[PDB]
Amino acid sequence: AIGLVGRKCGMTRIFTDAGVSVPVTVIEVDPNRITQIKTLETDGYQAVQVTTGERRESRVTNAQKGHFAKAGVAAGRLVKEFRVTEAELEGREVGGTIGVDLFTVGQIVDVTGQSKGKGFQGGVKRWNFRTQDATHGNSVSHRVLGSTGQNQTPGRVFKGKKMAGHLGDERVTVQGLEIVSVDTERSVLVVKGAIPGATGGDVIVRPTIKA
Amino acid sequence: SRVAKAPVTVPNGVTVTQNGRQVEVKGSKGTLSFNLHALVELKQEEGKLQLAPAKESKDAWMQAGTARAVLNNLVKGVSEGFERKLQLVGVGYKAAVKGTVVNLNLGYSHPIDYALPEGVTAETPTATEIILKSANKQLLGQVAAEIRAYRSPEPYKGKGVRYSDEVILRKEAKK
Amino acid sequence: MKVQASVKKICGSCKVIRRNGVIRVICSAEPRHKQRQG
Amino acid sequence: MKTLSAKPAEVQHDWFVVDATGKTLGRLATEIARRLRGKHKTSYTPHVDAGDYIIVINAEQVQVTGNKALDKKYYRHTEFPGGLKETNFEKLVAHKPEEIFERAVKGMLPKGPLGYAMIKKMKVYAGSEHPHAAQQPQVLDI
RNA sequence: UCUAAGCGGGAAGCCUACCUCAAGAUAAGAUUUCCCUAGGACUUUAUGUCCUCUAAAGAGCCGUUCGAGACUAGGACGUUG
RNA sequence: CAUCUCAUCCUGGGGCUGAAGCAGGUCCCAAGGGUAUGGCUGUUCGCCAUUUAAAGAGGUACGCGAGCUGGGUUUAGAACG
RNA sequence: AAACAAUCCAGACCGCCAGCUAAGGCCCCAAAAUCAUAGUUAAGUGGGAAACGAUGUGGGAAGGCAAGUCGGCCUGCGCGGAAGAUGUAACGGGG
Ligand SMILES: [Mg+2]
Ligand SMILES: [Mg+2]
Ligand SMILES: [Mg+2]
Ligand SMILES: [Mg+2]
Ligand SMILES: [Mg+2]
Ligand SMILES: [Mg+2]
Ligand SMILES: [Mg+2]
Ligand SMILES: [Mg+2]
Ligand SMILES: [Mg+2]
Ligand SMILES: [Mg+2]
Ligand SMILES: [Mg+2]
Ligand SMILES: [Mg+2]
Ligand SMILES: [Mg+2]
Ligand SMILES: [Zn+2]
Repeated sequence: AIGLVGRKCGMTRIFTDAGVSVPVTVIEVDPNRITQIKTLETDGYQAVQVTTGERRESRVTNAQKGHFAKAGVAAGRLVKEFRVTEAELEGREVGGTIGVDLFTVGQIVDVTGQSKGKGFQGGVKRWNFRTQDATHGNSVSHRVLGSTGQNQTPGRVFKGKKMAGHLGDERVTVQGLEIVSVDTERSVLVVKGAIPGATGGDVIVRPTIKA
Repeated sequence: SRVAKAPVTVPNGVTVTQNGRQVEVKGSKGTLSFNLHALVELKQEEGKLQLAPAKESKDAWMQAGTARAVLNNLVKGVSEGFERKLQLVGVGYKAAVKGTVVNLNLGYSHPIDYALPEGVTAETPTATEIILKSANKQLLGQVAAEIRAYRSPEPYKGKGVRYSDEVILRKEAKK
Repeated sequence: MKVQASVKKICGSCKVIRRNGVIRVICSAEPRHKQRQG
Repeated sequence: MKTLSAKPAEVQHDWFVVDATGKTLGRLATEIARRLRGKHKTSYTPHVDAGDYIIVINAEQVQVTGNKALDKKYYRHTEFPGGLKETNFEKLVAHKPEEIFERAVKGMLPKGPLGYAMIKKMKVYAGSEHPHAAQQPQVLDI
């Protein structure tokens, strides 16, 4: 599955001719540049490595400078690989460019991003735990965990127990979203619904794995 | 052990070779094979196969008695094949072989089709009758069971797909 | 099928079988005699 | 006079390759472990690794008797509340033949740092080819 | 006679398949690219020591901060902004 | 807030039926997921009302008070038989 | 004897990098037979359990009927009957 790397630009709506409003997310795609092609003979697997964006040359190390200059491309802000096959590795070469026209209107996709971070959170937010009595004699136990085990059989807390801790800030993939518009002159994709993360964060769009 | 200790009559054209633990037959209908268990000897005269036990134990007689019975069928078939005939009972059920793939209509919401293997062939005299013909007796029985398993015969009106020489239990449903 | 500890013939058309270390009874006259020792 | 211990600096490990095609598993494992520990050498010292290197090839052609190919179970526990995992001998031999020798031989060795250091000298490969052609292994007919 | 030899069908169950983590997997894997090429003595004679010369690729301290955050860690930028 | 077993309540796969169909009875395989809200009483239970595909049976110090409660029981007051 | 006051062998005056045995053992963990001879078992039985069921398989003393076949007793070793709760978990393990 070959796809695109873009930036989440915001969330909008599109009215249709029948009057239905469609909630949409806008994704900006600066056209991706192929920096490397990994094949079975030198790597063990087939993949296309891609860069997008721009970086100032005082923040590009000498190693990354040599890697970017081995191809023709300019240094972007990130590098990412896509697992492919041949008949998908057909005409792809270093110094090539993948644009928004890889997709079409009415296609189903998966979009992966990095969700927003909520910090250190408790059981009520992290695991939908229920709260205890507010005023019927309850002392200091409202959003606390309650019981965490049993009694001397087994004499320990089990692994994978649901407790308080860090929430958010992970890699999350949303499947089954539809392409609503492919604007070629502004280089933008618009998809239907919500996608993980904040505005301005890096997202990856690729054809759906279920089909 | 009466089945072993007896020879099979090999007619002309039929050909048998034993390069290894394999025995293959060649006649007019086709060419077959049979791997042999490691406790059986074979000694043909010219048209007379001889299956004997090695070391003459309880297990070896039992192995030879089937080593005989299956190659007797191999040679019985490569010259004169085998024929099975199934009947469909019940209005609407009908089968007609589209070329090499059999199309059956058996009271369903979708039309059934069966893709035959390479060995067996199948023809169609009328709607409510199928005939399968082959040189491999095992594969022919397998194909017959596989087609029968679609609408196996029921005991209240006898409808379904049956073997011709098959006895069907029958009941009535009063109260 | 009747799953029992004591399986045995019932009529003259009952045959006693041994499949996979299980003793069974099969009857070609009436299928309500099928037995499996278990 | 007294009984001397073998010096680790004077120990000389040798290299051997053993073919596993058509062989009972445990009756091979006992020989492998005896060579890995060094019991066949007159300088054997229970606190010194005076053993030899072994290469096993064709690890997916090893045999079991009876009905064990279908009936011998290998177990694992992930240490989560219900994480017991089960597999066969025959599923594990066509998919990971190195682990069968790993388990069979490591169960027949001591259990401590020197036992961990002895199992390192066993090298198991599924096919007919190994990469250690520079070490010049001998054909050990076990 | 479904089994002894041989060949099959068969479940929300099992293994895959979908998402996330994962080489401290001490067996610590792979690929692309980048950096370092001076002199003298010297004896416990070997990845031996001592004195001048050198200080790279890079990382961090510090600062402006963040849709990242308990402290950390992580992301961006520091005048050619 | 749980975790396990299977002697399985629902859903899945079957044999027999005094199995026409729909729906049942009984037995076998199956532990992946799921498996009500109220009135009364301190109740566990139980009865009733209205739902549900279903409202399983059990082990875990009759799981769980250095996690909460304190209505019952089982201190000191007072009264009835 | 896995671990195991009360079981089995055996009653410790001190020292030895000497030797023979007991109960129990001799494929590896772990010292000593991958020892020799003749059989049985296919169930991992061995390595947990009854009434009862059954052409499993080895041995023995007899019968009926005419290429043998029939079914009856006495026996060695096995099969089913056999479901539980943290994790394989009813050989210490590997095997
Ligand atoms: Mg935040
Ligand atoms: Mg208080
Ligand atoms: Mg409060
Ligand atoms: Mg403990
Ligand atoms: Mg059950
Ligand atoms: Mg109630
Ligand atoms: Mg009220
Ligand atoms: Mg309690
Ligand atoms: Mg009270
Ligand atoms: Mg009082
Ligand atoms: Mg002891
Ligand atoms: Mg020894
Ligand atoms: Mg021997
Ligand atoms: Zn009967």
